[PDB]
Formats: sequence, C-alpha cells, structure tokens
Amino acid sequence: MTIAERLRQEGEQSKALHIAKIMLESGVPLADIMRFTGLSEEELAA
Amino acid sequence: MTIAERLRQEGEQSKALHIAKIMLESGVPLADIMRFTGLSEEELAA
Repeated sequence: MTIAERLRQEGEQSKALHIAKIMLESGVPLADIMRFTGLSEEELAA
Repeated sequence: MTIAERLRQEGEQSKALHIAKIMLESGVPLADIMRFTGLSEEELAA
C-alpha cells in the first residue's frame, strides 16, 4: 500500500484501542468490545 | 499539523464511524455510542 493508507491504518488502530479502553472502564462485556472494535485479546491486554 | 497527523486523524474518524455503525445495528443505546466513539448526533445520522 501507500504511506497515506498506512497512516490511516495507524489512526484506525489508535482509535479502536481508545474506544476499547473506554468500554473496558464502563464494564462492557469483553466479547462485545472485541466484536465492536475488532481487536484481539492480546491487543486488549496491551 | 503535519500531513501524517492529518492522515492519522482521517483513520480515527473512519474507524469511529465504522464502530458506531456496528453498535447501531446491535441495538446499543445511542447516548452510549456517542460516549464510546466521541461522535456527534449529525455524524451518526450521516
């Protein structure tokens, strides 16, 4: 891919992690966080 | 800002909209979608 599409992907990953952090603090079930954000369990752990 | 940080911001906005769309289909209350994703009501409408 291009550098622009790589930078957009970094932003998507950054936003998904931030949303997941909020959901974690609000008590959302972890299986739902993974469904909504697309993140792996090791991404949630780190 | 720089072009890299603008491109990352476009990715963050794209991912927030996608997550919001999933949450909408799953019946999440709209006030919660807005809290988790940071989106405005007009961003959810469009």
